[PDB]
Amino acid sequence: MKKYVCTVCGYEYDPAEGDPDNGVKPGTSFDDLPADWVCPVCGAPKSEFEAA
Ligand SMILES: [Fe+3]
Repeated sequence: MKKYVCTVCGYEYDPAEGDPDNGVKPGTSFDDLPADWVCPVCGAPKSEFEAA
């Protein structure tokens, strides 16, 4: 349930919440996001998130 933060915009990916409108149900770990997922607030890539 390790949260990750976007280092562009500060958005926090929270595995307990997922990202439904991008097809990520609640409970999905950050490491299991789809290869094409990007930060939903700013568009940044997953390579620019850090553990939070
Ligand atoms: Fe972002």
